[PDB]
Amino acid sequence: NENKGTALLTVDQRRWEDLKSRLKIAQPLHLPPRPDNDGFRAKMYDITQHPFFKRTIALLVLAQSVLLSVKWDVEDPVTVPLATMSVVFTFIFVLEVTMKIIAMSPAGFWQSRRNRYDLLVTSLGVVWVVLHFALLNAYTYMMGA
Amino acid sequence: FSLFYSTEEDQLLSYNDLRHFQIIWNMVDDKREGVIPTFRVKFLLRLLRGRLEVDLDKDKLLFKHMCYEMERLHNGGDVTFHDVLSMLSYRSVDIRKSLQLEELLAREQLEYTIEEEVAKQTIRMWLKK
Repeated sequence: NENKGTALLTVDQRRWEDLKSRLKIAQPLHLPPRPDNDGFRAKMYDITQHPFFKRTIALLVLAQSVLLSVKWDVEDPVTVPLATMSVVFTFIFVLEVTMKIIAMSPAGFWQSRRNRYDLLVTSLGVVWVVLHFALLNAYTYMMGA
Repeated sequence: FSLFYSTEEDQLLSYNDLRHFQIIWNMVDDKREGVIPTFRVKFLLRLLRGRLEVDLDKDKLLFKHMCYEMERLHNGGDVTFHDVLSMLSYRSVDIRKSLQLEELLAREQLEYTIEEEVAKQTIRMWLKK
């Protein structure tokens, strides 16, 4: 702490410096305005921005993560329900991502890094789904996990 | 952890205030240019709500000082979304108990000069008529 020049400072000075550094990297939000008279997309925009919708998405992701309670094996007689549930969850996530894209922006959605990561995850999910529909091997189960 | 972790404090700018400021900026700014003239800045200041609420009769002089500070910071040039943010951070804390010695002296001198300029301009406006 002394070597970085903060030991001689007070606690309040350190807090102020940390706040300054934090605000240096703060950036504006990436929400485009909601269009008027376009009820089909305005309603979707309202849906995607509802806090209950965000909590629902978080709960669904938590449930899908819980779906990996037991080890996935081809010899497992109960891996089929887990695979089906994961497929349903992936379908839900992909449809939600598409709804968010159409509501917010075809390119503005890409502005948020979180949205880019979600799009990548959903792409991996659909790839795994089609591979399961085609390959149906332990490697596919590992990819889904 | 000290640098990044934030909690709702008393005499400091908080994460909730940051988010609300971003919301106000977005409802102000149109195409995310990040540069706005004086009128946009003063309307944003009028639209600030929450903990950073500025009652008219309570801090009219403070609001005028902030607007003139934004004007003078770039000789009337457009802010960079951080000049407003830096001004809000400075005005929302205790300068004497927070800033370092040289920085505190410079900030106090700058604020005093801005206040004197604002008072002089106000007197000139009220006396010319």
